[PDB]
Amino acid sequence: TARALREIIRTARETFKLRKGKVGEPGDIGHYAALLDIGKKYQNPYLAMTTDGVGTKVLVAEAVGKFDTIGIDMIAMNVNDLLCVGAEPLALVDYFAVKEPNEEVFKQVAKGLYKGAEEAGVAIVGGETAVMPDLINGYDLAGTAIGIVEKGKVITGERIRPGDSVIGISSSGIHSNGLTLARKLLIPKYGLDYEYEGRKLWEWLLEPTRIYVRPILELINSVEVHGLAHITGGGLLNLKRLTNYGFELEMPPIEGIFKLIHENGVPLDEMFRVFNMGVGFIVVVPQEEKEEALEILSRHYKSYELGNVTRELGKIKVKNYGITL
Amino acid sequence: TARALREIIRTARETFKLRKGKVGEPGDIGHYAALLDIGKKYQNPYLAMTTDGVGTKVLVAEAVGKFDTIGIDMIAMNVNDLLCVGAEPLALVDYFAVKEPNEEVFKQVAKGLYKGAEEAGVAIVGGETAVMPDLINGYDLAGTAIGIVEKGKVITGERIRPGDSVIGISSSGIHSNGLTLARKLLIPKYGLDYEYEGRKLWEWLLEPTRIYVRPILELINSVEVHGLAHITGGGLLNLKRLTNYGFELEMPPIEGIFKLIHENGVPLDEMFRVFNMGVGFIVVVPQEEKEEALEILSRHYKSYELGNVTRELGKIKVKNYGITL
Repeated sequence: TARALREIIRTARETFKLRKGKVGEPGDIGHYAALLDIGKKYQNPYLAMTTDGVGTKVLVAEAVGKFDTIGIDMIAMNVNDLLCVGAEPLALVDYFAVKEPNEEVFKQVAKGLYKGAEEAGVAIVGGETAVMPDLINGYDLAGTAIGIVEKGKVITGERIRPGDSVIGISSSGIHSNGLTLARKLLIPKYGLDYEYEGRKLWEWLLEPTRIYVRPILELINSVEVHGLAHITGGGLLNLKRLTNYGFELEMPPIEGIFKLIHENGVPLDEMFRVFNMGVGFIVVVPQEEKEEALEILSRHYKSYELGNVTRELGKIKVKNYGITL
Repeated sequence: TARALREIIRTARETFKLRKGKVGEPGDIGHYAALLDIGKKYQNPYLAMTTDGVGTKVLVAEAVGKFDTIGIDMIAMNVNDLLCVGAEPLALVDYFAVKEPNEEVFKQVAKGLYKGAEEAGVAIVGGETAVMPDLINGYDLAGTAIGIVEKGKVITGERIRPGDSVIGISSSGIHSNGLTLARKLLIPKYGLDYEYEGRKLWEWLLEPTRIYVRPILELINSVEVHGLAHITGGGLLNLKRLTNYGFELEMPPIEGIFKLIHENGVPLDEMFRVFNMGVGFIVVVPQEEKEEALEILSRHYKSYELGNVTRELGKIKVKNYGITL
């Protein structure tokens, strides 16, 4: 157990230098709890806290025997959520509930934790490993991330108004939602090795979740932002968390694993409420800032002018697919 | 799933008044992340973060169908850990991984979460519920607690010196560690209804973990404290996390569930490395403060003068049981 944990512990320590000299630097003293130096850079700060797991994507990792990217998924889900209040991610703790202390599994998990932490700019400051074979049939990974945002700079969605521009940033793929549906629909029929548009089914299902920290932090530092939505459970329904105004959108072509799922009988109205459908993060900006917002985001990832916020209330119209959510 | 989650969300919203006006008050704005007001009460603050779970105690809860105390266990484990750096607990998020969105189970879990939050003085500000029947055989409950400690007031263990007094605070019972051993040893032999000293075996195994926030916060604000150890996994071995110095201890009588376990053949040296054996929390203070520390702690719970820190580096001698760990 401790021997398996050594790989995670040593990797976590290597991420401390990501917050060296910055807000959130780990104190690295004492025991039982991690310490983060809040500092005085932020005059009147709010602390932002999120909690997110990977989901049954970890069952795909276990099936194929490739565990070196689920740490990226866990970190991505948490830090991408933190962005949605306008916070800069600082640090993360992991909850790792496992059926056995398999040292090879833990070593691989640590590799992805390090890569995800590097990309998100966060230190992994502690966590808990619970070996519970009676309770866990596999390797469950979740976490809690902490960020910081100035009072007065919190982005809630309250400033969203009709006419605002809606911009989508491409996902890397399926990310970490809808895997239960995808696993049940596709794996018995096709097999994990099935080749679809140049990639095996398991590669489509295990593609690591994209991390949006760098584009979004650059965006909020450069333009006024009215809303930020990480596209997770519920798909486009997450936009309704930001505002009661409506949306009229043109969504990107249905491609990759989403096309295969649709071709296996899942209707589009359901797909847009389950899968990210190619858009992993959506920003809402005053229409005056649309061009500059799209240019900042496009420097990092393929991004899309999706549409507008509408005076019509509550509805999400995906116009090029004839769908209303 | 939304029906079942409503039970916990409603209860968590009711805990917000526990931090109303105090440091750590939650903000009623935003989504995706919880927001905590750090305030001006602290001049140079460290943010303290812990992650801890209930363990397979939740399998006893599921066996008997009584879930309204495992939330106390989860909150207690986290806030008791936070105390060990000298931090005042502020807020908590829960990670709830379940085999199904059972509304009666969630309703019961919420009751214990509320009771634990009230006893610990923390707000429950968010969390994740993950419905994953292929991965979770039961209802797994864990969480992360956040607290605050002034930079100069961190209790590190660095100040522990030979001659320091070692004081134990009684546990409420088995707490949340050693349940795998207790379940495997006792349940098939005796049955959950087996009556021992007036309590059924499941009542012994499910007894909620004690919360030490009140005595420890009073202690640190009154006397010089050199070390604080919540007795969790590893039992007395947790004392070795605080210092390289040794310990000479007299442990309390073996009673209750620990006596039944001992009489079923578990050796005492193993027992002191697995179970809390009646001592849930240990403090280390200068010898001159021993009587004051005992008086403060004894206002709240039965407490023990256990012994002294020794120059015998790295050893824990339990001399009244002839044991060295």
